[PDB]
Amino acid sequence: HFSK
Amino acid sequence: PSSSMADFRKFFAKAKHIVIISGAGVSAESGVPTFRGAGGYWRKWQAQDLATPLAFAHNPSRVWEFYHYRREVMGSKEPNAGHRAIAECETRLGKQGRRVVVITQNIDELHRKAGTKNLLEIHGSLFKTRCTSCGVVAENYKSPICPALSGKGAPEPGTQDASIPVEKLPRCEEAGCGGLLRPHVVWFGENLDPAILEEVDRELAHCDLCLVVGTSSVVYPAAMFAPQVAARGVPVAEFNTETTPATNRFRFHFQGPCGTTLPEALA
Ligand SMILES: *Nc1ccc2c(C)cc(=O)oc2c1
Ligand SMILES: [Zn+2]
Repeated sequence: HFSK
Repeated sequence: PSSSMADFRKFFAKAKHIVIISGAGVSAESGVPTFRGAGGYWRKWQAQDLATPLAFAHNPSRVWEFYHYRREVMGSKEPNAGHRAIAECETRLGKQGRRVVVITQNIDELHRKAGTKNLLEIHGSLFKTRCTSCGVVAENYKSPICPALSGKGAPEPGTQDASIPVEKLPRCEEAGCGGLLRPHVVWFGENLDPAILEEVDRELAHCDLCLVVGTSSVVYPAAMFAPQVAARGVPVAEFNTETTPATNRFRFHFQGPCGTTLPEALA
């Protein structure tokens, strides 16, 4: 949920 | 950063090992939905809601519906002039003994569909599966990937969950496995494949020209790769739609749709  | 196409072309004419970092803009120019950023939703969710291990753990049917939709959408999408300029570059330079490699965060394979062979897909592919039990990675272009997903994944708000039982989601077909498949796509909170990263590092260590296309060199992923190249004194040329050259330290910045600038730059 946002962080790659 | 220089705007001179003629000056870029001089570097291009001499370059024996081009790295091309391809970001989301190249896919957006083909109309591929990314479900990220403003307005980009599937039902009531964005990718950050669904492309996560926890989402898959809690609702694998919903996550597979999402990826099923994105797989099927590709039947109506085509590579754009940017993909084609990049593939045609690889082909022409390859006959000259010169290397072109495309490092992409895109998972839709339009670079492959355009004819690119030297492709590093750092976020994986919509058209590969990975078995959550045995780890095998397989190509999979089946429409639909399993019978239970036929007609599912509709994107409209209000669409109810299909709530497919896990036994009827895509299963591993290795003899004696039967495990639940996931998309072979990097999710949020997940590691990149270290073997892919090793290959990326090798290309960046050896290239003599680096293009950043459809994204900015100061954000992920290009920010992980371009500084290594600039540190060696290798020219970096950016091709994106930002009227702001978000960087200096990079030699070139060409504003516009990649499908407008790259056919000229890579001719
Ligand atoms: N999301 C993610 C996870 C791991 C990464 C490594 C180890 C390097 C990199 O460049 O980007 C990564 C991104
Ligand atoms: Zn398996």
